[PDB]
Amino acid sequence: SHRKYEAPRHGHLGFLPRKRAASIRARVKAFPKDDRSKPVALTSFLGYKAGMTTIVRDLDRPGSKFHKREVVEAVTVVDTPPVVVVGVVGYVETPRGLRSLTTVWAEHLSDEVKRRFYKNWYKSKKKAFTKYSAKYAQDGAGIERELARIKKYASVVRVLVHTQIRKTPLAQKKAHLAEIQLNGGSISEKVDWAREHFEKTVAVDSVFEQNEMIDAIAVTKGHGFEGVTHRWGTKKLPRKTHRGLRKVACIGAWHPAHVMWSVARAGQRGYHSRTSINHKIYRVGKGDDEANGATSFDRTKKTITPMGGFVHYGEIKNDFIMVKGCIPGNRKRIVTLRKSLYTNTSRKALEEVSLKWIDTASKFGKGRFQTPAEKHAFMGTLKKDL
Amino acid sequence: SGNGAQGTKFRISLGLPVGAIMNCADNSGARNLYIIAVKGSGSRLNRLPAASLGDMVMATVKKGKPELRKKVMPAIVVRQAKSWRRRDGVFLYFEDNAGVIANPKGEMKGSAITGPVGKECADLWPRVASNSGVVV
Amino acid sequence: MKVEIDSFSGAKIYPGRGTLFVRGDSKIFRFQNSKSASLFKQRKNPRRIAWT
RNA sequence: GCAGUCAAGCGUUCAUAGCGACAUUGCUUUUUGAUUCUUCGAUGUCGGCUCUUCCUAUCAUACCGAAGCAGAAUUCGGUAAGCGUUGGAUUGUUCACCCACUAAUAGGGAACGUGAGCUGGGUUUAGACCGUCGUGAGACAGGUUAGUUUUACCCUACUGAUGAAUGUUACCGCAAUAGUAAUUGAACUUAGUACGAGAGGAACAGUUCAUUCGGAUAAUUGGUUUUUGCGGCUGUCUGAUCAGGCAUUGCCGCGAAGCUACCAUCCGCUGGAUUAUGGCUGAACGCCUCUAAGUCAGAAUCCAUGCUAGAACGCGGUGAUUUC
RNA sequence: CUCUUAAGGUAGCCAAAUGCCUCGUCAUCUAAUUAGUGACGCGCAUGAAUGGAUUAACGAGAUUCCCACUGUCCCUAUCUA
RNA sequence: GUGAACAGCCUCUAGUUGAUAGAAUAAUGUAGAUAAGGGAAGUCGGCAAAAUAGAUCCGUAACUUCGGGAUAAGGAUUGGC
Ligand SMILES: NC[C@@H]1O[C@H](O[C@H]2[C@@H](O)[C@H](O[C@@H]3[C@@H](O)[C@H](N)C[C@H](N)[C@H]3O[C@H]3O[C@H](CO)[C@@H](O)[C@H](O)[C@H]3N)O[C@@H]2CO)[C@H](N)[C@@H](O)[C@@H]1O
Ligand SMILES: NC[C@@H]1O[C@H](O[C@H]2[C@@H](O)[C@H](O[C@@H]3[C@@H](O)[C@H](N)C[C@H](N)[C@H]3O[C@H]3O[C@H](CO)[C@@H](O)[C@H](O)[C@H]3N)O[C@@H]2CO)[C@H](N)[C@@H](O)[C@@H]1O
Ligand SMILES: NC[C@@H]1O[C@H](O[C@H]2[C@@H](O)[C@H](O[C@@H]3[C@@H](O)[C@H](N)C[C@H](N)[C@H]3O[C@H]3O[C@H](CO)[C@@H](O)[C@H](O)[C@H]3N)O[C@@H]2CO)[C@H](N)[C@@H](O)[C@@H]1O
Ligand SMILES: NC[C@@H]1O[C@H](O[C@H]2[C@@H](O)[C@H](O[C@@H]3[C@@H](O)[C@H](N)C[C@H](N)[C@H]3O[C@H]3O[C@H](CO)[C@@H](O)[C@H](O)[C@H]3N)O[C@@H]2CO)[C@H](N)[C@@H](O)[C@@H]1O
Ligand SMILES: NC[C@@H]1O[C@H](O[C@H]2[C@@H](O)[C@H](O[C@@H]3[C@@H](O)[C@H](N)C[C@H](N)[C@H]3O[C@H]3O[C@H](CO)[C@@H](O)[C@H](O)[C@H]3N)O[C@@H]2CO)[C@H](N)[C@@H](O)[C@@H]1O
Ligand SMILES: [Mg+2]
Ligand SMILES: [Mg+2]
Ligand SMILES: [Mg+2]
Ligand SMILES: [Mg+2]
Ligand SMILES: [Mg+2]
Ligand SMILES: [Mg+2]
Ligand SMILES: [Mg+2]
Ligand SMILES: [Mg+2]
Ligand SMILES: [Mg+2]
Ligand SMILES: [Mg+2]
Ligand SMILES: [Mg+2]
Ligand SMILES: [Mg+2]
Ligand SMILES: [Mg+2]
Ligand SMILES: [Mg+2]
Ligand SMILES: [Mg+2]
Ligand SMILES: [Mg+2]
Ligand SMILES: [Mg+2]
Ligand SMILES: [Mg+2]
Ligand SMILES: [Mg+2]
Ligand SMILES: [Mg+2]
Ligand SMILES: [Mg+2]
Ligand SMILES: [Mg+2]
Ligand SMILES: [Mg+2]
Ligand SMILES: [Mg+2]
Ligand SMILES: [Mg+2]
Ligand SMILES: [Mg+2]
Ligand SMILES: [Mg+2]
Ligand SMILES: [Mg+2]
Ligand SMILES: [Mg+2]
Ligand SMILES: [Mg+2]
Ligand SMILES: [Mg+2]
Ligand SMILES: [Mg+2]
Ligand SMILES: [Mg+2]
Ligand SMILES: [Mg+2]
Ligand SMILES: [Mg+2]
Ligand SMILES: [Mg+2]
Ligand SMILES: [Mg+2]
Ligand SMILES: [Mg+2]
Ligand SMILES: [Mg+2]
Ligand SMILES: [Mg+2]
Ligand SMILES: [Mg+2]
Ligand SMILES: [Mg+2]
Ligand SMILES: [Mg+2]
Ligand SMILES: [Mg+2]
Ligand SMILES: [Mg+2]
Ligand SMILES: [Mg+2]
Ligand SMILES: [Mg+2]
Ligand SMILES: [Mg+2]
Ligand SMILES: [Mg+2]
Ligand SMILES: [Mg+2]
Ligand SMILES: [Mg+2]
Ligand SMILES: [Mg+2]
Ligand SMILES: [Mg+2]
Ligand SMILES: [Mg+2]
Ligand SMILES: [Mg+2]
Ligand SMILES: [Mg+2]
Ligand SMILES: [Mg+2]
Ligand SMILES: [Mg+2]
Ligand SMILES: [Mg+2]
Ligand SMILES: [Mg+2]
Ligand SMILES: [Mg+2]
Ligand SMILES: [Mg+2]
Ligand SMILES: [Mg+2]
Ligand SMILES: [Mg+2]
Ligand SMILES: [Mg+2]
Ligand SMILES: [Mg+2]
Ligand SMILES: [Mg+2]
Ligand SMILES: [Mg+2]
Ligand SMILES: [Mg+2]
Ligand SMILES: [Mg+2]
Ligand SMILES: [Mg+2]
Ligand SMILES: [Mg+2]
Ligand SMILES: [Mg+2]
Ligand SMILES: [Mg+2]
Ligand SMILES: [Mg+2]
Ligand SMILES: [Mg+2]
Ligand SMILES: [Mg+2]
Ligand SMILES: [Mg+2]
Ligand SMILES: [Mg+2]
Ligand SMILES: [Mg+2]
Ligand SMILES: [Mg+2]
Ligand SMILES: [Mg+2]
Ligand SMILES: [Mg+2]
Ligand SMILES: [Mg+2]
Ligand SMILES: [Mg+2]
Ligand SMILES: [Mg+2]
Ligand SMILES: [Mg+2]
Ligand SMILES: [Mg+2]
Ligand SMILES: [Mg+2]
Ligand SMILES: [Mg+2]
Ligand SMILES: [Mg+2]
Ligand SMILES: [Mg+2]
Ligand SMILES: [Mg+2]
Ligand SMILES: [Mg+2]
Ligand SMILES: [Mg+2]
Ligand SMILES: [Mg+2]
Ligand SMILES: [Mg+2]
Ligand SMILES: [Mg+2]
Ligand SMILES: [Mg+2]
Ligand SMILES: [Mg+2]
Ligand SMILES: [Mg+2]
Ligand SMILES: [Mg+2]
Ligand SMILES: [Mg+2]
Ligand SMILES: [Mg+2]
Ligand SMILES: [Mg+2]
Ligand SMILES: [Mg+2]
Ligand SMILES: [Mg+2]
Ligand SMILES: [Mg+2]
Ligand SMILES: [Mg+2]
Ligand SMILES: [Mg+2]
Ligand SMILES: [Mg+2]
Ligand SMILES: [Mg+2]
Ligand SMILES: [Mg+2]
Ligand SMILES: [Mg+2]
Ligand SMILES: [Mg+2]
Ligand SMILES: [Mg+2]
Ligand SMILES: [Mg+2]
Ligand SMILES: [Mg+2]
Ligand SMILES: [Mg+2]
Ligand SMILES: [Mg+2]
Ligand SMILES: [Mg+2]
Ligand SMILES: [Mg+2]
Ligand SMILES: [Mg+2]
Ligand SMILES: [Mg+2]
Ligand SMILES: [Mg+2]
Ligand SMILES: [Mg+2]
Ligand SMILES: [Mg+2]
Ligand SMILES: [Mg+2]
Ligand SMILES: [Mg+2]
Ligand SMILES: [Mg+2]
Ligand SMILES: [Mg+2]
Ligand SMILES: [Mg+2]
Ligand SMILES: [Mg+2]
Ligand SMILES: [Mg+2]
Ligand SMILES: [Mg+2]
Ligand SMILES: [Mg+2]
Ligand SMILES: [Mg+2]
Ligand SMILES: [Mg+2]
Ligand SMILES: [Mg+2]
Ligand SMILES: [Mg+2]
Ligand SMILES: [Mg+2]
Ligand SMILES: [Mg+2]
Ligand SMILES: [Mg+2]
Ligand SMILES: [Mg+2]
Ligand SMILES: [Mg+2]
Ligand SMILES: [Mg+2]
Ligand SMILES: [Mg+2]
Ligand SMILES: [Mg+2]
Ligand SMILES: [Mg+2]
Ligand SMILES: [Mg+2]
Repeated sequence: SHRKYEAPRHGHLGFLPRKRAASIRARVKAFPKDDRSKPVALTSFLGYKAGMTTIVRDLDRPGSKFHKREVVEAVTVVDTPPVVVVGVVGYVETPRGLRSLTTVWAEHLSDEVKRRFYKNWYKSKKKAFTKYSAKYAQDGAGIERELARIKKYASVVRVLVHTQIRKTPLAQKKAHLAEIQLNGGSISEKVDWAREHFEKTVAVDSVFEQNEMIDAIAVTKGHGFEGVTHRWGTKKLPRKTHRGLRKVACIGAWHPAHVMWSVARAGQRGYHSRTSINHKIYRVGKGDDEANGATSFDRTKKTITPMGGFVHYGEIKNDFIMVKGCIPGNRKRIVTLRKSLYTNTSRKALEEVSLKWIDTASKFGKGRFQTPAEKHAFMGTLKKDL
Repeated sequence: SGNGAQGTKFRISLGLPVGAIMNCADNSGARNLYIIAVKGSGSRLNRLPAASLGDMVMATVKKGKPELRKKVMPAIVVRQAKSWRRRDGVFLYFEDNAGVIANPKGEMKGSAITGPVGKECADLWPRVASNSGVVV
Repeated sequence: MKVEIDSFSGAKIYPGRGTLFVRGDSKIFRFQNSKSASLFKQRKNPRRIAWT
């Protein structure tokens, strides 16, 4: 009868249905528009969320109170060792959609990938790609014919690549396999760049650069079955109410005589797939470099990994993308960094950043020290270390 | 904030909902400032409009000169007890909540402000910044 | 950027972490964690707190 | 309740900028009646709270046309229901009234939405007081006070969760269909400029923020503490010690981790096509005319892009396919 | 002076648990008060053991405000059985 | 034993160890807790909850049937040796 007062509804019907995602690697449903006038490169990348730290930098925002001033900012670090190209996929346009024409695999597949094709690896006989590798052993032909079959036909080309997860601190030995679109020029040069990179390895620096705006594709952290109050953000009911206050009072009007798709209901929360955009790269980390957490301004030699390591993760021993703010999904989860879908000037988007300082103190509790060196200074000498 | 603002005000946490009584920090002769409205505020069903430091509220005086009581007047929050966080990243806060009587322009009924004032409030209201002692 | 120092313990306060109290007399106090600050609020004595 | 038509009259002049008498044609069903078809082997009866969705007779916001539009403000109107439409004092109230903020504080529907959703203040049992009426018992739409708010485990619907079968198993993919989302404000500047005698006093472009909303997230700050992790305290118990037990976690301080907060941080896309409208060329009608043919521009709109799910009877590529 | 029917509301009290009009009017309290209190009273329809007025103390009676207090609320979060 | 105390808490004697049991630890409950800043803005109404609390000293208003009101109000103290 026309609700007494107006307020906007609860929750965004565009994120329906709210269910557990169909896989833990979230999908890249869109790739950047191909400009074939450029060299062939990847449009995305695989990594693992390590955790977060803080950052101090001077803001370049002329006209803002904080212009030419020091700000702190939260940043997530993504552990992103390089990827190895095991294959190439042709895609052909049809009146019913994009279709996959052929797939070609490199002759030798890392055991980390082969691990992905098996539910029980230890007791399997690991028949792998074993008969497929004969296609190389026959000198040519069957690989080359399909390789050209792609050139002759495919409109889009993608490389299958997989993470080296042994380089990664996680216990999981099953690597992660993914299709990445090749946005350089000329489908021929694309497939050529592909096979020349078979069994080879590609690094983050080839894809992203500092200050670049990037998007994060990840499955959000699962919370399981949730009441309406915190799943949809409904008002709590009063204390006086029989049979519980965490509900929604009237789930529906008498007509229609069905409760409706648009109404808040208890159920699964989290473990949804999310495409989150417009995160700026504050750092492209350097695997081998020992200045990983250093700065021109703060020259102390230290790595990006905090004290006590990244909680629930490990240490960053590979190249890392340090992106501003926060990102969907939780630590240890495969995540997909994808370069931006649209050319964005903004102002915020084009600002170049250079960090003054990176927090390396422990996240396992409130750290007072940056390097174990700096600790020995303040602490002095203890009964330990006699 | 209010109107008569000099520049912008970045968002800061809200400690002073409607019904709050803050100390009056000027020499106007008012002691209480009891906040009945918040000028800048938006609207949401059942949300109490709440002021932070540098906001211009509307208030009444519950303790002070009788000439000053039983009527509605502007005010400006000089200090807030709830912690907010500056863009530099410190979380800070004052020992009490305080305000000063103003006029719609921001010209203060007071000629002096006893006690500290956050830079936010000062940078936003020059007439407050003039009359004030130590800032932040 | 400037490392400050806990007005109670004497610990190094890096940017971000910790709180800043402003007493009514305008004297400023910085705490590196909710522990120190609490001790201060409990009116404890940093000269008698062993780890300070 | 809402709106037409005629146009005497109003509006200095001047029917129609804005209005409008006498009449007269209507719509509407959030008014009240009229009626008594349905339900009396029972459809829970006011208001509120909560939540969703629809209507448009638009309060704001986008784009416009008109003015008795100089500017500023205002008023009339078109496309518009896309988006929003608040916080309190008294009252059971709906209603009313006031204070206040605000872009604005528009009106309505959904069994006068919503009681196995609440609440039960009101109304409407049985106790009781008063006033009025009655010889009396008792009465009143009069005032007052106290007065039990039951059941879901079925079906459906909704939310989320599995799954037989389409050789087996496994990996990478497609995308039909469905859903979709961001709103609004301020400051600086333009500019004390335009316009005006003056008093006054804009806007586009540019910049910084903000608001409501939404999705994440936990570096930080805060919250939480059976980490019963360290410490401290009471009483009693173990002869003392050391170390402990019991007081439904005995109590206090700190307390990681996890969870979590506009009480914390981050993020929130791009085109095409249209509406009203203004126009081009241009007939009808040798003129004229945005319009008849043709066509340009053009909105908080539409369709996409982007985002979510993936048809468990939609599909593509691929790997490996049994010996006591 | 009249009048029907015997008299014709005295002392007091009042928008009162009694007032229709009614959210009476004035003052007070509040930013705002159909609330409260103090007044006023041709009082629809107060009023004298059908008891009237007052009243200390008492009250799981009804009512208003103040200080304190607080998750009642802003606006929700976490913990244990 | 602690204490004003047949209080509450722990204990000797004595009696019990009986109340289907195993695994987990979602939502919603029932019961028990704590919350930053604001402090009744919530609501018919502070409903619920929170705050107060023992003892010693100090101080204690109007009104009053002189008996009260009164623990009014307001403050300070509190271990151990
Ligand atoms: N007030 C917000 C909106 O203002 C609109 O109109 C407002 C404007 O016309 C006017 O505001 C002007 C503004 O136009 C202009 N671009 C900036 C100027 N500072 C504002 O007006 C100013 O008036 C005085 C004197 O200049 C200033 O001191 C004061 O700070 C400011 N309020 O004041 C009006 C009243 O606020 C509409 N009334 C309405 O949409 C809404 O009220
Ligand atoms: N307030 C400062 C500036 O002043 C502006 O000035 C506006 C106001 O002074 C005035 O706007 C009025 C407003 O006062 C009133 N409260 C509502 C009314 N519908 C508005 O009307 C105006 O705006 C609407 C919507 O944009 C238009 O459709 C209408 O044609 C126009 N006259 O007219 C101006 C717009 O035509 C705006 N308030 C604001 O956006 C701007 O920043
Ligand atoms: N941020 C400034 C203020 O907020 C808004 O400003 C917005 C506008 O200037 C502009 O927003 C446009 C809007 O003008 C236009 N009329 C509608 C459009 N949807 C908006 O755009 C927005 O949505 C679209 C998708 O629809 C996105 O592609 C776009 O990135 C997004 N900014 O970008 C700003 C932020 O979105 C209000 N229009 C106004 O109150 C004021 O300008
Ligand atoms: N204009 C393109 C770029 O993106 C921005 O512009 C975005 C919006 O501000 C802009 O808004 C335009 C509006 O200006 C123009 N006059 C009309 C146009 N339909 C609007 O765009 C939006 O309109 C509605 C919004 O719901 C949508 O239906 C539409 O798809 C959307 N593009 O549409 C753009 C998105 O396509 C900024 N202007 C700037 O970053 C840059 O110019
Ligand atoms: N009377 C005090 C006694 O000690 C205890 O009571 C003390 C504490 O339990 C109680 O703590 C309350 C807490 O329960 C309640 N839910 C919140 C409240 N803020 C706390 O109280 C304290 O709060 C802060 C300091 O933390 C101060 O601002 C405040 O003045 C102080 N009373 O404060 C009480 C003292 O006022 C036991 N409840 C009991 O033994 C007994 O009541
Ligand atoms: Mg409405
Ligand atoms: Mg309703
Ligand atoms: Mg809506
Ligand atoms: Mg897709
Ligand atoms: Mg796509
Ligand atoms: Mg090879
Ligand atoms: Mg490993
Ligand atoms: Mg290793
Ligand atoms: Mg490990
Ligand atoms: Mg590059
Ligand atoms: Mg869990
Ligand atoms: Mg929960
Ligand atoms: Mg919420
Ligand atoms: Mg009940
Ligand atoms: Mg609810
Ligand atoms: Mg470009
Ligand atoms: Mg941590
Ligand atoms: Mg040690
Ligand atoms: Mg003073
Ligand atoms: Mg003085
Ligand atoms: Mg003085
Ligand atoms: Mg606003
Ligand atoms: Mg408001
Ligand atoms: Mg409410
Ligand atoms: Mg001075
Ligand atoms: Mg000064
Ligand atoms: Mg903490
Ligand atoms: Mg109507
Ligand atoms: Mg005339
Ligand atoms: Mg004329
Ligand atoms: Mg009527
Ligand atoms: Mg009938
Ligand atoms: Mg009938
Ligand atoms: Mg029946
Ligand atoms: Mg019946
Ligand atoms: Mg029935
Ligand atoms: Mg029914
Ligand atoms: Mg019943
Ligand atoms: Mg009825
Ligand atoms: Mg219309
Ligand atoms: Mg209009
Ligand atoms: Mg209006
Ligand atoms: Mg004229
Ligand atoms: Mg005007
Ligand atoms: Mg106006
Ligand atoms: Mg009209
Ligand atoms: Mg709508
Ligand atoms: Mg209202
Ligand atoms: Mg209310
Ligand atoms: Mg009310
Ligand atoms: Mg009126
Ligand atoms: Mg209205
Ligand atoms: Mg109206
Ligand atoms: Mg019915
Ligand atoms: Mg009806
Ligand atoms: Mg009904
Ligand atoms: Mg029902
Ligand atoms: Mg019921
Ligand atoms: Mg009801
Ligand atoms: Mg009832
Ligand atoms: Mg009822
Ligand atoms: Mg009834
Ligand atoms: Mg009764
Ligand atoms: Mg009688
Ligand atoms: Mg009753
Ligand atoms: Mg009652
Ligand atoms: Mg009772
Ligand atoms: Mg009742
Ligand atoms: Mg019963
Ligand atoms: Mg039930
Ligand atoms: Mg049953
Ligand atoms: Mg599987
Ligand atoms: Mg797949
Ligand atoms: Mg100027
Ligand atoms: Mg001037
Ligand atoms: Mg001039
Ligand atoms: Mg003139
Ligand atoms: Mg001039
Ligand atoms: Mg502009
Ligand atoms: Mg602009
Ligand atoms: Mg959240
Ligand atoms: Mg504890
Ligand atoms: Mg022993
Ligand atoms: Mg013991
Ligand atoms: Mg025992
Ligand atoms: Mg107990
Ligand atoms: Mg016991
Ligand atoms: Mg214990
Ligand atoms: Mg704590
Ligand atoms: Mg914590
Ligand atoms: Mg945005
Ligand atoms: Mg934002
Ligand atoms: Mg998007
Ligand atoms: Mg795009
Ligand atoms: Mg266009
Ligand atoms: Mg022409
Ligand atoms: Mg046209
Ligand atoms: Mg045509
Ligand atoms: Mg024609
Ligand atoms: Mg066109
Ligand atoms: Mg839009
Ligand atoms: Mg699929
Ligand atoms: Mg399928
Ligand atoms: Mg279907
Ligand atoms: Mg079939
Ligand atoms: Mg086939
Ligand atoms: Mg008389
Ligand atoms: Mg009489
Ligand atoms: Mg007499
Ligand atoms: Mg007498
Ligand atoms: Mg009377
Ligand atoms: Mg009354
Ligand atoms: Mg009396
Ligand atoms: Mg009465
Ligand atoms: Mg009241
Ligand atoms: Mg009154
Ligand atoms: Mg009275
Ligand atoms: Mg009278
Ligand atoms: Mg009389
Ligand atoms: Mg009368
Ligand atoms: Mg009588
Ligand atoms: Mg008698
Ligand atoms: Mg008698
Ligand atoms: Mg009587
Ligand atoms: Mg009596
Ligand atoms: Mg009493
Ligand atoms: Mg009592
Ligand atoms: Mg009482
Ligand atoms: Mg009582
Ligand atoms: Mg609590
Ligand atoms: Mg004793
Ligand atoms: Mg005992
Ligand atoms: Mg049993
Ligand atoms: Mg069990
Ligand atoms: Mg529970
Ligand atoms: Mg409970
Ligand atoms: Mg505690
Ligand atoms: Mg609180
Ligand atoms: Mg507190
Ligand atoms: Mg208080
Ligand atoms: Mg209240
Ligand atoms: Mg109230
Ligand atoms: Mg009320
Ligand atoms: Mg109670
Ligand atoms: Mg409690
Ligand atoms: Mg004494
Ligand atoms: Mg005497
Ligand atoms: Mg006392
Ligand atoms: Mg007393
Ligand atoms: Mg002593």
